[PDB]
Amino acid sequence: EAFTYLCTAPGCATQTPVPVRLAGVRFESKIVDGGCFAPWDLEATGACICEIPTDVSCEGLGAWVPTAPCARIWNGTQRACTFWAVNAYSSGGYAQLASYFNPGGSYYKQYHPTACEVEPAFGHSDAACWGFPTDTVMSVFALASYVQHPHKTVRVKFHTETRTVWQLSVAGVSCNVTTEHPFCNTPHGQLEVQVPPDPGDLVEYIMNNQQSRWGLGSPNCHGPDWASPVCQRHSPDCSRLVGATPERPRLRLVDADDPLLRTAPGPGEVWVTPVIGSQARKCGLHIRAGPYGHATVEMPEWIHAHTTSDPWHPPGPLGLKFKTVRPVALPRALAPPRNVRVTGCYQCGTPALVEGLAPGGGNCHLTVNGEDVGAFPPGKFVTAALLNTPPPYQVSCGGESDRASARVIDPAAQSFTGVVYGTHTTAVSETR
Amino acid sequence: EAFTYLCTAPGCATQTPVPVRLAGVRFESKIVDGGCFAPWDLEATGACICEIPTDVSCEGLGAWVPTAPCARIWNGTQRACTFWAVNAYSSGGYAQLASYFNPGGSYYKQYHPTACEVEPAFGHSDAACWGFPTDTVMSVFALASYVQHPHKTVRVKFHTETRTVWQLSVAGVSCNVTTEHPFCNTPHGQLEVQVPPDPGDLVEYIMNQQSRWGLGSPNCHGPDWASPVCQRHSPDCSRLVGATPERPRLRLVDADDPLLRTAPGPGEVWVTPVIGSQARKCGLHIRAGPYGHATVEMPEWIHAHTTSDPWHPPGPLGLKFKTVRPVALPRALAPPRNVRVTGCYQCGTPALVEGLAPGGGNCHLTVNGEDVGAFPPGKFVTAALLNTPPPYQVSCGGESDRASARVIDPAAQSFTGVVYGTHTTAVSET
Amino acid sequence: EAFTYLCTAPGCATQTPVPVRLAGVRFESKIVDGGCFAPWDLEATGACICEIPTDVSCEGLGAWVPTAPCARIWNGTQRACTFWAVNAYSSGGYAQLASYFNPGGSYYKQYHPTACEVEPAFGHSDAACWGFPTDTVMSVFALASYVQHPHKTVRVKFHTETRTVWQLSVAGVSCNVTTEHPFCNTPHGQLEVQVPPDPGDLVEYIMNNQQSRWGLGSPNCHGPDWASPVCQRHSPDCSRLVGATPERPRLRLVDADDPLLRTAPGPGEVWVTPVIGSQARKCGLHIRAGPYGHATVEMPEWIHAHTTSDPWHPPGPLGLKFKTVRPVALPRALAPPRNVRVTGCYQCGTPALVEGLAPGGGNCHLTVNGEDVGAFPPGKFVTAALLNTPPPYQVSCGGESDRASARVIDPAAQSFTGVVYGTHTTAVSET
Ligand SMILES: *[C@@H]1O[C@H](CO)[C@@H](O)[C@H](O)[C@H]1NC(C)=O
Ligand SMILES: *[C@@H]1O[C@H](CO)[C@@H](O)[C@H](O)[C@H]1NC(C)=O
Ligand SMILES: *[C@@H]1O[C@H](CO)[C@@H](O)[C@H](O)[C@H]1NC(C)=O
Ligand SMILES: *[C@@H]1O[C@H](CO)[C@@H](O)[C@H](O)[C@H]1NC(C)=O
Ligand SMILES: [Ca+2]
Ligand code: NA
Ligand code: NA
Repeated sequence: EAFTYLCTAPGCATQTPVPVRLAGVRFESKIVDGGCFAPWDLEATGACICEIPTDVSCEGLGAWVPTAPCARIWNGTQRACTFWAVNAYSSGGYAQLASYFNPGGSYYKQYHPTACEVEPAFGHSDAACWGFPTDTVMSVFALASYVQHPHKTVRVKFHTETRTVWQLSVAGVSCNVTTEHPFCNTPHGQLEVQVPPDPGDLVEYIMNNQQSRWGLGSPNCHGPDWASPVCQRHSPDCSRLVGATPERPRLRLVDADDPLLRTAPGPGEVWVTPVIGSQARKCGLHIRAGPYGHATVEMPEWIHAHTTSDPWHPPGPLGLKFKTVRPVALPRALAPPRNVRVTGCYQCGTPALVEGLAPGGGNCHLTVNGEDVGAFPPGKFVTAALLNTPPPYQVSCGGESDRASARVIDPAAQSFTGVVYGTHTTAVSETR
Repeated sequence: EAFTYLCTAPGCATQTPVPVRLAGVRFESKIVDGGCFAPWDLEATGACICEIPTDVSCEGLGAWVPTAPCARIWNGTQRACTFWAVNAYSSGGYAQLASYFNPGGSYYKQYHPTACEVEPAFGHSDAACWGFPTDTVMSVFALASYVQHPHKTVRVKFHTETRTVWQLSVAGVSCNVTTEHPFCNTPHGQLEVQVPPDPGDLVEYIMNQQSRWGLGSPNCHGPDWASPVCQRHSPDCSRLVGATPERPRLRLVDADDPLLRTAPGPGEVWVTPVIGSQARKCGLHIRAGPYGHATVEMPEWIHAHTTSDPWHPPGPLGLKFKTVRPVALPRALAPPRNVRVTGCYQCGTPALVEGLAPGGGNCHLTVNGEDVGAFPPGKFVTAALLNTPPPYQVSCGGESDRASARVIDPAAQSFTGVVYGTHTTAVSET
Repeated sequence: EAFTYLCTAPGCATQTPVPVRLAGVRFESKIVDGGCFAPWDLEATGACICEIPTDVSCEGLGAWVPTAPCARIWNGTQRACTFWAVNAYSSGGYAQLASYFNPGGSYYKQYHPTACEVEPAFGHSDAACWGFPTDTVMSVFALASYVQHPHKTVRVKFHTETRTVWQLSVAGVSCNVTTEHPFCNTPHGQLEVQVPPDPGDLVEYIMNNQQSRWGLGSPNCHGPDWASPVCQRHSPDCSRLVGATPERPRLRLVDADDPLLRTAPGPGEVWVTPVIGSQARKCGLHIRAGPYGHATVEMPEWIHAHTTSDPWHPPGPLGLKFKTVRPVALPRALAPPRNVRVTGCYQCGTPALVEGLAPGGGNCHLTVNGEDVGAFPPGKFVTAALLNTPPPYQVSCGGESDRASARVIDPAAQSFTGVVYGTHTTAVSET
């Protein structure tokens, strides 16, 4: 019986009674792939127009609205757009008189269709539009949505049931120690390694060549990591949005001298202010937007400060308990298992069902694509295992492998299982 | 000293030096009862009406609006309803002219009160209503709320401080090993069981009665995002608490409006009149954006996102056989005196347990059979997470006594430290 | 070898083979300082006015609106205010006729600027305003926001990687056992303590003098602790708000006989009702507000029922394993480490980078302001450590200490790192 402490740093080693060297530190986990995450990025554009446009769209407003921002914002999430008539046509035109701008602008929309809201804004300052001989004309357009910038999108994998792996060389023999498997064979005995507890759940931020950054925790959306993209926009299949979503932005036409400008817009609020033109029949637009969560996320900067290059592990040391004890040699079945069926999902957080027939002549130390799922006595077995690998599944008892039958879906498919995505439609018929 | 690995599957057994059989696998935990959970289920109804109704309510609109959906939706959470006047009376009537439909409809509501919003919709297509000889009349009603379907409601218990229980039989003698209690007695020695770590928190989804299991908090940011736990929370299965969606945004959208090229957002309800096959009648097409961008199918979600049993690591267990025998310590068997229990049970906040431990040794205290620790004779005080409701039977290992209790249930705890409902205030004249 | 169970209560002790006494129970953790937390406290005020005021502000409405509530609510978070004209001037006045109250009140605002919304309310009952000789005049003002009451604000520290510390006295010799360090040296040989698992994450609620209250968990915002201020208003620097925020309150003028009053207002909704006056040209106002989360949080009461005076620990007992085995004597470097640099943050949840040069003579059992960060062989070292102490950092191998160079920020600074706070402004120029 002997005892020694082994430090956890590279190069750490003990020589007596048996040479033990710390080869490295890694980890095991049950992966939960969340798909794509990004910040809620409110973006706004518009124009102050000394005219009553007949086509309220990016192409129809091309003479005033910035081209690239309009197209990008138009394609965003929870789009909101308003067209305000500040001073309409006094005579002539085509559905451009003040009478066509009723609340909601249904009269204008009849002749000039648009996906945007149309509202009267008579009474608001028209000072920004000048240089007209008789009839002063003015309108304001505002457009805002939650835009998905590719550089701000991150792939996130949650690591559950985390086990720190202390890679040891015990008298030249490889031994990977964890809280689950803390024993190593020594030349004529056994080494039991006392290890610190596991670090709990980890967050793997995958940047895109491909690089992984690490968070320690769930994460905690109520602490210093509140601005994590995990706390924001969630797309399980990196295409469709699910769960918590901000409301459509609230667009407001605010005059330059309005006392409201002494305060800041709230989250999702967009305040637009016409700017007096230096040129005749032209005007600028000042836009004030309240970002979601009260701040704009800077992706490379957030990742650099809120993550580490490697997963965290406790400082140690490890307690090396050397014993003269030798484990009892048990006979094991080396033949492959038969009629193995795998059902459920992988990298999803819900254990998959693994069932089959273990062969005779000992316990089958079952592996599913090399993943340890436990040992089973001969005959029928059933287990619930958290799988990290996709199908097809190669099943073995430690010897030759066989192909299992599988009905296993991916994490993105699991995220959409048990739900009917999109618009729910219903019809109310006329009475008989 | 001897060592052997014991697998964790049914039928697993070792024979030397003393036989150890894996009898079963269960778990211990500190229960946190969350009450009732359900998805945020947006439901909408309405009618296209070739008339200007004077009573905007389920009964008042009975001739057009479907009866059962109206009554159910009207009683829902965060109800929203709008009555649009598309084409009003040209003459006569009673507060039915276009002039009564000012924005917000205050003039109409003065003579025809309603809990619904009233708005003008002049300029919208009235083509759906035909067959009028001199005065075409049209109105549209839309009603939406977050409805509670009983089949979608689940009872949820969170399991904290989870301890996997490896039920062993050591030469016929029952031994329940956990990370807290890993020692067993063997005929002539002691068995120390090396066990894997505990699985962390569990989620128990209670159907109807059947229990289904989730592993985790749950994680509302991953594949289990649509869990009812991530949605509507009712601690007492009656009153709603916490995060709630806004009232639905109802919009009258004409069949040819370019807005129909896009999908409604979460909580948005777009209604479109459908031309009648009969004179002075019309239909209504409803497009609703569900909360979270998808409609939850309860039996289907539960089947794919839960297991029949709680998860446990694959093992094996490390059986360390020792010739060591534990030192016999004196135990007090008399019941504890003047025991007081204060706080809550199945709530997540440890309850205060205080009393007097009797003489003759340490009192291995149990509260309704739950182990709360051992105490030396005299005054004791402990903070224990209780899983059982009052009354509390207290024992030191022998006879039991009735403790005095001021313990509330999880639903009562959820409403403790808060004043529920509408906050009313009066501003008096100077 | 010998074995005995040791209970975890005060007064617990074992006599044989070596006397062991339970001296106390404490804990170690990696602190995550969240800053300030408070409930979302919706507060509303207003007035029923038998006049058409020309200044819609707290001072301008001083003759009708309660002074202290107006000033407090005006300075609140996500402020909303509406001025409704129920019955305007029939003649005369200054931008007070019905024609100035178009939807949105732009005509009125042109002459009478206000940060509040202005809306017509003609058609609503004006019965509350009576005793006018010829021209009946009536308006209604409502104001609401999320107010920060100092007594409702709590400082919160999240405790991660929690380790219960069982303080023992092994024959008068102090030994602090944890799941990380369960061994005690004895003259016989060694005492190995079998301990229960750690309790998981803790929540430390700091009141005010200064008192700490304890929660067990993350917390769970979906269970009985749903009303925790942690689940509500978050201010990392106890000044600026971040994350999830309710919408601006939805103010509505609701007549006394409106069927809407048979239902309760939703969260963030404020319904105002004029009350018929006993005095001529005067009226009262009844306010119905739907609190955030469907209930108003009572801070001392919530804390008393949802927290404990001390952090929770399992009941035990501890398994005392007495061995004749003596640990192997390893050489330790006692000289201070050289060129130590510390980069990152402390009490933030992100491990800081610690790098330097370990001296000769054995392994350097490195401490950063007394915090154990591991042992390193002589030479260059690099480690990722969760730090609980602020800079400056005193570094030691177990002997004399040296001053490390540091670029370490506080938890409030970390919360604002990687973000640009406030209003995002953009200008669209003329072509
Ligand atoms: C907007 O979306 C449409 C349809 O997917 C696509 O054709 C167009 O190129 C997109 N524009 C931009 C700027 O992304
Ligand atoms: C330890 O882990 C390494 C890396 O995964 C592997 O190559 C080695 O075979 C493992 N050793 C044992 C004994 O399993
Ligand atoms: C082990 O657990 C079972 C089931 O609860 C019980 O019947 C048995 O008595 C327990 N054994 C011991 C030694 O406590
Ligand atoms: C145990 O902890 C106490 C309190 O922090 C301390 O005074 C004592 O020195 C510690 N004992 C050892 C052996 O570190
Ligand atoms: Ca008047
Ligand atoms: Na004009
Ligand atoms: Na008509």
